[PDB]
Amino acid sequence: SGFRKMAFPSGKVEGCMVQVTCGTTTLNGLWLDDVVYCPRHVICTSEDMLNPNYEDLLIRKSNHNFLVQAGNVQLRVIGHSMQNCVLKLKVDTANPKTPKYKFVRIQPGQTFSVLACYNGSPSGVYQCAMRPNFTIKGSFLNGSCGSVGFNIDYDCVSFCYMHHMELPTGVHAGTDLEGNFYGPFVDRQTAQAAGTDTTITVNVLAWLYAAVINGDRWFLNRFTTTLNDFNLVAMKYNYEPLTQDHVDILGPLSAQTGIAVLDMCASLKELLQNGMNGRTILGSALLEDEFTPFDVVRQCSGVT
Amino acid sequence: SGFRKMAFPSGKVEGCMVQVTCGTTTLNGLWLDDVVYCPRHVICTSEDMLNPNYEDLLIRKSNHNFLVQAGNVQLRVIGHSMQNCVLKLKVDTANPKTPKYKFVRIQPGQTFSVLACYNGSPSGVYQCAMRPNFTIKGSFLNGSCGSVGFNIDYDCVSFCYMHHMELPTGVHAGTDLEGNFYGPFVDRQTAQAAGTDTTITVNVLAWLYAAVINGDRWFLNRFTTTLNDFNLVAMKYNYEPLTQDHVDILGPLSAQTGIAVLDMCASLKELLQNGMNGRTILGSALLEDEFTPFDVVRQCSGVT
Ligand SMILES: *CC(=O)N[C@H](C)c1cccc(Cl)c1
Ligand SMILES: *CC(=O)N[C@H](C)c1cccc(Cl)c1
Repeated sequence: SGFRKMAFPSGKVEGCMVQVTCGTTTLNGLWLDDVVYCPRHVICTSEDMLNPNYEDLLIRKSNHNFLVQAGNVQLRVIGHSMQNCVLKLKVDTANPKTPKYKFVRIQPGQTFSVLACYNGSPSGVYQCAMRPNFTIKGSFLNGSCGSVGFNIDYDCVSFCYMHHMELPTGVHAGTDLEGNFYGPFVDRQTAQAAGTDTTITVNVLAWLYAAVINGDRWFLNRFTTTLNDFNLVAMKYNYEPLTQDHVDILGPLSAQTGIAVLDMCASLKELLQNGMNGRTILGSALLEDEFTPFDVVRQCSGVT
Repeated sequence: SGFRKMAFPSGKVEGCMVQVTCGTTTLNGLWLDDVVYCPRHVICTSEDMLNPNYEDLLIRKSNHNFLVQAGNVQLRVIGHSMQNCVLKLKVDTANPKTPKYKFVRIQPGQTFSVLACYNGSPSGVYQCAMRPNFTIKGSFLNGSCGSVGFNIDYDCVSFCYMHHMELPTGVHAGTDLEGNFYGPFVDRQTAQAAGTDTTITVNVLAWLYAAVINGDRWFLNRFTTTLNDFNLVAMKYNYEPLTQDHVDILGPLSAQTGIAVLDMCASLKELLQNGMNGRTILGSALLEDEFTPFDVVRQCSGVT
């Protein structure tokens, strides 16, 4: 029992983190097999960041200009290519600690673990959600760029996020591992507003089922609702519209707890219309939306 | 920028987790050098748990009764001793992945990272505080026993917690790595209430300095207070009394932010007397007490 904002064990990813220096810019790279993946802005000076031509900037760079250090041993670069907003640096050595891995583009509302790094050294791990507006609310200082997000299915690490920049608003933007930004963002130090962020409705309901399983039930009410009725409320409170797909995905928690999905929606409806009344749910004074239905099942069954 | 409940990278500890089976009981062990540390209740049947004689129960057990498996390779046991509430199993092989490590007893209000394991397999990592009443609010299912808490200073892993049991209230109790329970708890399935838990005042103030650094300042007020005056409020709201030792430890955040400690206390005083007014601080709708002053400095400077 107990429910915690739980990250994946970060070992398999620690063994991949390297330092990439080009000119005077250092940031983090991901060494998998004989390739080091890093943000392409490693090639720029903070001056270039205002409107960089990455084609033109990269032409000035050779394999030998890219200094790749795993701990206290240098990797020899035999190839460099730009893919969207990442550089791939071919090294002559396959990383001996390469885990089973995939590159996956996550959907908004999905969660993943971030291993924050500085100079290719891990400092910490935390669990995130891809916001509906394709930002993440991370903890990322200067030199944190190239830090990756991931999920782990038994032995396989699915890389889903590489950290690129911090918006003026204090939120974080980055790419999948094929260098494609999540959201409308570009690797340039410019005006870039994120859209309206919504709350991830299916995650809040998931987290409400985690509460009931873990003893917190004060918010279970006598009421039910309809998808339609509940979505009028979700609209009013800038919550994602709930679909049958969201209902289907909540079935296991519905079945385990015996509380119909639309009954738990009715619970969420009253919580949104009436607030918490100074109470807490799983030690939170607001509605948590950064646990998926898969995250609640995993943590409420003990999957390693 | 951004502030997150951040765990230590768990790799160094993953490489230590083994499975320990005695009779039909499986739980997690910690393999460091040629010793596997685990909870002594591995030797019991859930029947024994009601009033176990561990001296008597352990006499019936031989080195060969302790089955120790690191992944898919068995460790040969050449010695067994009981120390307080842990067994130490001498194995014939030193763990090749033994990190630099110390055993440390933490003080209440200190934080650490927990690597939750099932059958010696890591499932997740999260950041905890030792509650003033020496409980922790973890996420620990059946078979989670032997899961360890830790801090990491560069390369050195300080082991501070081994998970033993879940109280009837849903909170968690365990030992240091010399097998001494934190709190008045015994490894027996009995009535055991925890004391009054308090809120860790110095941690809340620490977290308020993390807010100001990270942009959230709406709670800075025109007022100051005295240790004495503030402690009358702390009493009323079941907060730890604040000492000069707590003030000294907050100096770096006071200096970095230019906000005197007693001014931030005055901030906390009004927050306690007047609540949040439906607002949030670093995405929390209550006062967080599970970041230390050392935790705020580390995450607000980028220490790996
Ligand atoms: C990680 C980071 O923020 N790197 C530099 C400072 C940066 C600024 C603007 C845009 C981009 Cl992609 C990167
Ligand atoms: C981890 C755990 O809870 N193990 C068993 C179930 C247990 C019950 C009561 C007391 C103790 Cl020490 C352990």
